[PDB]
Amino acid sequence: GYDLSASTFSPDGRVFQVEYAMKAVENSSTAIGIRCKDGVVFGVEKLVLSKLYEEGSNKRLFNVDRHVGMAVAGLLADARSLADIAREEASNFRSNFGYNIPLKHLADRVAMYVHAYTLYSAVRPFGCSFMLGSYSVNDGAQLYMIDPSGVSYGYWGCAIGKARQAAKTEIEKLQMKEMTCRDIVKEVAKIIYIVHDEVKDKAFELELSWVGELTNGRHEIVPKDIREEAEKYAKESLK
Amino acid sequence: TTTLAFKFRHGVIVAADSRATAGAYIASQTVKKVIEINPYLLGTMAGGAADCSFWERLLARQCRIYELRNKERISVAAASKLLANMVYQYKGMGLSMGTMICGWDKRGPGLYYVDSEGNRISGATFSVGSGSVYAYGVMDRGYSYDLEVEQAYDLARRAIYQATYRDAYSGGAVNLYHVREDGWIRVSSDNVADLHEKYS
Amino acid sequence: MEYLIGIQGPDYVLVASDRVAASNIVQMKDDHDKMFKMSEKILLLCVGEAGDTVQFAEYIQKNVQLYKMRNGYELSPTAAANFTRRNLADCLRSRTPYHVNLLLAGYDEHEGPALYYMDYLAALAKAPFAAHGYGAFLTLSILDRYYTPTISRERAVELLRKCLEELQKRFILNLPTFSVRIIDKNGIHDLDNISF
Amino acid sequence: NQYDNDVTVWSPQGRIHQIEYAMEAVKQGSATVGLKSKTHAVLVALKRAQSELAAHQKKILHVDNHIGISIAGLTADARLLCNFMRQECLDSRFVFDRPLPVSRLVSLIGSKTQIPTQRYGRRPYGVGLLIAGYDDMGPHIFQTCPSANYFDCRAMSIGARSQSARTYLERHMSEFMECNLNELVKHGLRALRETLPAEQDLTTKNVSIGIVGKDLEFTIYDDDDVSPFLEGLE
Amino acid sequence: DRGVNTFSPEGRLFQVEYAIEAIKLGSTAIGIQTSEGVCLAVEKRITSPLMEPSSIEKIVEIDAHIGCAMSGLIADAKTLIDKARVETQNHWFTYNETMTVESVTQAVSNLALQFGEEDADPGAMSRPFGVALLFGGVDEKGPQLFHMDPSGTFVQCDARAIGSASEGAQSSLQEVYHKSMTLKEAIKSSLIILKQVMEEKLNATNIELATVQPGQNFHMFTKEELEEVIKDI
Amino acid sequence: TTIMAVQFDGGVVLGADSRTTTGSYIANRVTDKLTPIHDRIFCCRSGSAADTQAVADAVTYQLGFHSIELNEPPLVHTAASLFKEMCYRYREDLMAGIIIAGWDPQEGGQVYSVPMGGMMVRQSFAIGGSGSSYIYGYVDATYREGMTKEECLQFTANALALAMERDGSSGGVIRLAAIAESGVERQVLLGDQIPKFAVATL
Amino acid sequence: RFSPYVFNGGTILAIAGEDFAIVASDTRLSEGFSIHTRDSPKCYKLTDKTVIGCSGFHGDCLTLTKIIEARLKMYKHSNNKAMTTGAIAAMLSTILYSRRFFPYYVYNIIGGLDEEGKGAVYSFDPVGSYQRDSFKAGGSASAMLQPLLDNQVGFKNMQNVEHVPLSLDRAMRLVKDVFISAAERDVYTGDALRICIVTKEGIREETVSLRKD
Amino acid sequence: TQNPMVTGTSVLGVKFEGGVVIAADMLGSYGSLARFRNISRIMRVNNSTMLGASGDYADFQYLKQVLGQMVIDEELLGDGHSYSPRAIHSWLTRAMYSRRSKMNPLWNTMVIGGYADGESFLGYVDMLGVAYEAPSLATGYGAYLAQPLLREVLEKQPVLSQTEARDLVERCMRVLYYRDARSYNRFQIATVTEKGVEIEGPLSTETNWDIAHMIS
Amino acid sequence: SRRYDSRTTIFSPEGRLYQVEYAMEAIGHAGTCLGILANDGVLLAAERRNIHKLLDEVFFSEKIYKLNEDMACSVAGITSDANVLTNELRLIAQRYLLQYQEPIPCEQLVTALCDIKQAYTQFGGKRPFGVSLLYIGWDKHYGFQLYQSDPSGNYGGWKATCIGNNSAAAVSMLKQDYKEGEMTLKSALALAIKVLNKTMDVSKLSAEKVEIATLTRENGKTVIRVLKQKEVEQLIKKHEEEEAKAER
Ligand SMILES: [Cl-]
Ligand SMILES: [Cl-]
Ligand SMILES: [Cl-]
Ligand SMILES: [Cl-]
Ligand SMILES: [Cl-]
Ligand SMILES: [Cl-]
Ligand SMILES: [Cl-]
Ligand SMILES: [Cl-]
Ligand SMILES: [Cl-]
Ligand SMILES: [Cl-]
Ligand SMILES: [Cl-]
Ligand SMILES: [Cl-]
Ligand SMILES: [Cl-]
Ligand SMILES: [Cl-]
Ligand SMILES: [Cl-]
Ligand SMILES: [Cl-]
Ligand SMILES: [Cl-]
Ligand SMILES: [Cl-]
Ligand SMILES: [Cl-]
Ligand SMILES: [K+]
Ligand SMILES: [K+]
Ligand SMILES: [Mg+2]
Ligand SMILES: [Mg+2]
Ligand SMILES: [Mg+2]
Repeated sequence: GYDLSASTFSPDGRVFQVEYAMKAVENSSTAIGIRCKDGVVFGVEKLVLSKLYEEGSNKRLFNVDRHVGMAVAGLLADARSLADIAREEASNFRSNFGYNIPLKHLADRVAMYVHAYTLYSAVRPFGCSFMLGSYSVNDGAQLYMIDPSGVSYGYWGCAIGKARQAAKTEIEKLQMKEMTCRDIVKEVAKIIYIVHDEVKDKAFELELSWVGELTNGRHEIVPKDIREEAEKYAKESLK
Repeated sequence: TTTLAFKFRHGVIVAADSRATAGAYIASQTVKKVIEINPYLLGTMAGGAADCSFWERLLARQCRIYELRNKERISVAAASKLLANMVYQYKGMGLSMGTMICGWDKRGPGLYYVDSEGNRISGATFSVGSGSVYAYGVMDRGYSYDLEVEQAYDLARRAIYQATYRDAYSGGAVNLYHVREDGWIRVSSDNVADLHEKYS
Repeated sequence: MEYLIGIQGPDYVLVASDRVAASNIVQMKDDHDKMFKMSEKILLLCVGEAGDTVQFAEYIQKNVQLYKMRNGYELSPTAAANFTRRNLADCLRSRTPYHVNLLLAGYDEHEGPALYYMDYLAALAKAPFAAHGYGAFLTLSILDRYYTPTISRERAVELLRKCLEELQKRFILNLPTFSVRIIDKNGIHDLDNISF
Repeated sequence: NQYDNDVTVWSPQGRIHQIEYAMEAVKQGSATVGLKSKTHAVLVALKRAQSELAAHQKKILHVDNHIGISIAGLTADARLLCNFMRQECLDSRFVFDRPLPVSRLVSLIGSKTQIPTQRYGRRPYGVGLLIAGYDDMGPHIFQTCPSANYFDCRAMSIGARSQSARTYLERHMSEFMECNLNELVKHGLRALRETLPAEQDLTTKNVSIGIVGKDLEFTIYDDDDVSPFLEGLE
Repeated sequence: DRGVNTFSPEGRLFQVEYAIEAIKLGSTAIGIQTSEGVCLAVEKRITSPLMEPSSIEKIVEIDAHIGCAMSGLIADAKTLIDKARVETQNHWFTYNETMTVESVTQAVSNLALQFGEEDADPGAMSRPFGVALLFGGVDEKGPQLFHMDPSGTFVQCDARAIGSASEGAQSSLQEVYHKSMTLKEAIKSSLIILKQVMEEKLNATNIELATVQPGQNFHMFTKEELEEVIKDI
Repeated sequence: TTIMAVQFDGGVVLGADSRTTTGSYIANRVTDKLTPIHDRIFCCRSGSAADTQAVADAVTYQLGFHSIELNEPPLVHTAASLFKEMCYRYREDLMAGIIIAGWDPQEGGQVYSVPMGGMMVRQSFAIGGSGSSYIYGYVDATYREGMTKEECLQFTANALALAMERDGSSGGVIRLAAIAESGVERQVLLGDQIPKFAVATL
Repeated sequence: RFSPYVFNGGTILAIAGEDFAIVASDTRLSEGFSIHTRDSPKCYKLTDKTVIGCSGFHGDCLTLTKIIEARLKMYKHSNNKAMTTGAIAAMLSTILYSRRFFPYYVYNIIGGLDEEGKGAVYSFDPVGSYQRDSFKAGGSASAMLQPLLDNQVGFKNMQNVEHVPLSLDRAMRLVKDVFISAAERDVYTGDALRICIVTKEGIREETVSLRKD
Repeated sequence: TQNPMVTGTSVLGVKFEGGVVIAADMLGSYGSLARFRNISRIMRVNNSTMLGASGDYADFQYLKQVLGQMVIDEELLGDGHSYSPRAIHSWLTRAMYSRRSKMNPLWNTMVIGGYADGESFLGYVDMLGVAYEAPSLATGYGAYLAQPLLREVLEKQPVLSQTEARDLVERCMRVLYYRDARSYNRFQIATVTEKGVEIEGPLSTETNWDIAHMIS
Repeated sequence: SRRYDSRTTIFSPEGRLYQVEYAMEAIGHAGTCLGILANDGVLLAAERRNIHKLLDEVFFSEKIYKLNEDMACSVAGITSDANVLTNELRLIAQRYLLQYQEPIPCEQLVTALCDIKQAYTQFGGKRPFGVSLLYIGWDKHYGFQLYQSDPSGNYGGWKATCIGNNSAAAVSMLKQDYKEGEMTLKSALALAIKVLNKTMDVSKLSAEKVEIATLTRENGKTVIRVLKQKEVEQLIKKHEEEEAKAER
């Protein structure tokens, strides 16, 4: 069989091990990012598998540099390892060149690292997709997404995980280019509630983060009071 | 420091002073310079204090391992050789150690001189340390393979004593051991001030 | 300080060495032996720095004996000399140089007796007779004066005894006893020590 | 099947069977419980005894003055990981002269244990840990898995029949924060006791306890030292 | 065929399981811990009268206060025994004190899962050790017996058997052991049990026995000292 | 050597003498000490010619590659940072005193000193090399905030000329460059074009 | 030539009693002709039963004590018990010798209780030569303190005096006297004297004022 | 560094009730040449900690780079733990010792000031890993000229107000300008309290030259 | 990667090393190559496989290699593998000479190469060399010598032997005609031709189809020569004259 190693092509030119790693991301619950006028907002449907867990356990939103957030789906241990790679890359860039790594370059660098795990029998592909978001006055708002093959693109809106398509269709309804981060957080929460399957998976925590003019270009958790208002708006909107 | 040893009919006599110095400062008068490698083997210490203590302790470790692996007592020849081979790699790095490895094995009483310069030699009598020249004079004039046991104790004790008297860097007490066919014994410890009283 | 001598006759090589091991102003041993048997018909005589001398000689000795065990027969005096030289020379510019001066004496079934001289730099010279140490300065001319290539072993020991008497007379060091050995077709023979 | 022998082989469902198999090593271990109040973090463990004349395997290990662990799965992997944790703790006191925050140590475990899940010829760690600690953010109970995932817990149980212990803990967890220490350890014991066959009981030979908190360095209680805690399960 | 570090669906390393099965091919050894010391006894398993019995050594001295009995693939035990010996001597060297039985056992057991074919040095261990070990000794905790197997799991035991007839021998051990039993009683009991389980007739040349006591160093029983004990049995 | 750079609103001016000496032999009398690192970023070199040439070549490589990857012009600050990293790291094996100057769209004209030892500091104007000693007083007294490009050029040419008169290790021609959004303009002052200040006869 | 060492001063002292040990040090930290601080003790608690005094090059004192602290924990983790006073002493010997060719510029004196509950003092050179002593002075004023201890605790050079056991009270009075004498003549010894008394009950602390000049 | 190049002179520090103040001139000297006359020799490390460095300025810039990055790394985790001033001083002790032990020192003498949990922190670290804490510190010539004045005031009154500590530091900076030929009359004062770290400057002392007419 | 590793260096269930055996099958198909020891010398004779008309003839032989002053070899099996091994032989022989300042004794050179071959059967996961060699030489310990080695790293000394195509048949004819202690180079030569004549039964023997080298001693020096085609035809002629005598 042709699907056991990332160093073997199938007869049709596929690399099934990379496709299988993508299936792990596709089994995961949904994360979304939206770029808007003045920043980027992330939301995650964070399934709570036991009531014994603390609020905040198994975060899927990370700070990878002071200006850069990361939102993940897939195998969480692989994602965290990638967050460490991203951190190290941002750190090394600052030490060598003396300024904050531009988002696009950071995306391209980590994507090549992911890519390097798709060529060899010696290692396996990462079972994770992740978004990177930042904001500065010079570069504006930027949102990138990187998948297990190592492809990297920029987005106005993005979703990863199992209700990806349903999320995208809701994101498409927003005129995000003209909205602010404060307006968008509510819409992020709304969309997570829409795509959540309340029958099949019973309990989730909404996780929210942002980076924008309003945080002065720092990636930060959305404050508690603003998250709660956004949940309440999403919940009532579901009605 | 002054240390001596000699083979004779009844085994091997081993003796030492007990002074340690840091330059001209007397750091101790109660140092043990004869180390008990096992119940049939002793090592004597002269030169760098840390160097002697460390390398003889390591020799002891190795001799014990040997004995466990091979199921028999290491010979005096093989023990002395282990020490020589250990220190040889460090020549030129400023280790300072002069030791006598004293035992009784299948070849009978055994006595090897080993030092940090690389020397390893078997012989009947040796003295090592800053006071060795003074000990040699006395030991040489009284030594005989057929010394009686108590005469041999007297000679060793007197030679170290006389070394402590001339050599600023030797003193304290004279510690004396006797290696016999069934093991070494600790024979005496005599403060040089009490020996002075006695010898006049 | 250490004295080595060799004298090669038509069918033997005679060699001698002092028996002192000294340290600072004292002789610490007076029955020291500076000869190492490499094989039935080869002696290596080694002097120089402490540690280096035995480490070097014993390493050569074990490798010569290894060659015997591996192959069923022994290295010739000439092969052993060249083996010794390769090792010394190869170490000369290394982190572990050996500060040793040597004579190699042997008897080969087909070449007859051989005496080789080597210095710490690993220059190798075959010689009819030779010596190392400060004592060499006072004895080499005695050898040049009285040696002949056909010298008999009874006369070689006499010549040796003129050299050693000259050290007693004229050398500032106290070297009162010497090991003496001869090699021929029948291997290595111990002679009486020459003493004063 | 062709997909279950190498940690580097994804299955067509997006799973890694070697990691799932490693998790079975923890499910077959003897049960352990971890829980916390506002002020203390407690571990309680059942020790399995090979024969009737064996001591009972150590389940609870000291990591640093402020951190201890309970283990389930391959004991040799447990020691390897425990030695890693110990060393990370020593490093932090050497460098910074302060304790390694518990959540940071658990991060380091995740990163260390993920690495062999992605390289050919390596294997996951076949051990799960409950981690009790106390630092500036108060008491903690963390759980670590062979998958290299980890969890921050109000309380937890892993090992054989731990479902029962987890159920008990959910049932009473709203009481834990306000419990004094005796109360909290009692809860840990009652949870652990749910894992046992109905005949059998907690004894001084089969129970081990570990406690750390504000006033108290990580301390292990075994044999006669568990009796105070076992009496007045009233 | 799969790699040496492959887990089974039950969460066990195949190689380790298989190594535990090799222990069953060994001769039986017994350890008993009493308040007066520990004894170690082992079936030699002589396969020809031409073999020298004294060349079978399945009980070894680790240090003066610690012996070790082995069963399984005996050749594998050599590096383990040497590691224990080196470790106790290192501990003495560094700390000027004897190493505990538990500590020795721990040090050796840290080798157990150090095998595999792409983490390690140009020719590191390819498989686990096919050996089980009983460490019996005396330290400041008093007399002590510890068992270790190829999983690297180790534990203190009051009495334990290992090798071919360990089931069997372990049952007889539960039957006869008591905490206040004397050393002489434990010696008799382990020879009675070896005698049951052994295929050959027990005698003073086809077994070995050693003790360690608070008084006294590691002591291997001589032919003559075995003969004395064997009279009652 | 004497090297200098000066910031103005929209760019920078750089200058150097052209003397290279071995002992007191002049091995090159028309040295070009102002080396382009990218389209609008130059470095002025003093110290060992072997060292500053090797370091400048290396930085040119690093910066060019970085620039292609980013698809943007490079920051003057980035060029200086690359010099600093290399000059600091290898401070025990290099004798290099560098001024990095240039223009980028984000921060405009900028001057950085990387003196021996490998510290880095931004300055309004910078001087270095052996001849700089003799013009500290002059530049301190003559510098004015808000000079035009043409004034910066004159101020540079004068300072360098004074240094060159007094320092045996400086001389020859004065090389100048001005850098701005529009580009780089280079020129040489030679012979009678070098500013002249009388010897003070009785 | 960068020098990697500097002399920072300091005097240490330890005395073994029948059921106690004392470890004492001044609190001055010096460099050249200057005082860094007047409150820098040279004593470090290792266990409930063991204290170490360290003087010499402060950079090495700090590093060495942190190494010792880490090694005590490592020992406790592998062996399930605290290190004894004698095992700490043997270990220190090896840690010092590991820097045989770039030494720790530290004079160490250990004071504590042995395994029978008796006072124990161990004294070291910088490369780890050591022995047990009944009492010992170290550091800057050691040549000033030691002879007096020889005379007053060892009874040396005295005829017709009963060799009594050393009481804690007398040993305390001696410690304070010798440091006061040392503060008169050694420029490095001064400010304050810190005394640790180790007994079965634990470790207690006294401090006495010394001259500030 | 084997050979320091551009260097800074004294750094001062003193504890006061509710915080710590440190001071340093803004000069980098190149031998006797007062070469870089507007450089800051003080770093805000994080909210509770600040650092001032004497000695080689390039080496200081390196430490600032390393330490700045370490603080960012730690903030990324967003986990409620921060390096205390004592931790930073520990770290710095290790780093300097370690570089000294490779025979390749960072050529600096440093003063770490902080405030955390109601406690003022003031600590010294030198290029050899000599480190300690005290109520006041002064590196370089400050050890001879400023420290005696600091300690004399502190013996009479161990607890200073903020404004008293600030005036005392200004008096020491004046003395240093009079007597240290590598000083400069343009300095910064940095203060840490509950509220964080503030760096003020550029500052100057008044000077008096009446003694110029008292020679005859 | 465990799936692709064909495991060249492991035992099979009967204690066999399959690669080694398989390499021995490759050899048995290669050009016949014989060695014959005499009182005054030693020889090698080999079937040439380089026989197409358009070949150019540029070296002094096809399969005979000079190793040092006193020794030569021939080979049967994979040619490129033989080039590696013969290069290594020359290196070993110079290493010795450098170190001892005398020629390597014949058996010592063979054994050194055989230890390399052995290693390739025991560790490293590589295919063995598909070469058997016949070595001829003189040394001062045993005089004229003939050795044979194969891909197992095994070797032996022989008075006469054969490797390559029809070896078994060639050894039978040697067993029957070879006179222990009484052969000369001239009669060994005749015998070599007799043997090749039978064992090249595809087809009628010709000088273009064989290579012969002799190793003799002349004035205290070893002489190693490859016979010219004139001499080879003469020996073939003599053998064909001889078979005319065979009945009457
Ligand atoms: Cl997806
Ligand atoms: Cl004594
Ligand atoms: Cl051994
Ligand atoms: Cl000898
Ligand atoms: Cl001495
Ligand atoms: Cl378990
Ligand atoms: Cl296990
Ligand atoms: Cl998991
Ligand atoms: Cl579980
Ligand atoms: Cl078993
Ligand atoms: Cl140039
Ligand atoms: Cl410069
Ligand atoms: Cl410059
Ligand atoms: Cl210049
Ligand atoms: Cl010019
Ligand atoms: Cl400036
Ligand atoms: Cl800052
Ligand atoms: Cl040749
Ligand atoms: Cl040759
Ligand atoms: K000029
Ligand atoms: K004083
Ligand atoms: Mg040497
Ligand atoms: Mg250079
Ligand atoms: Mg004073």
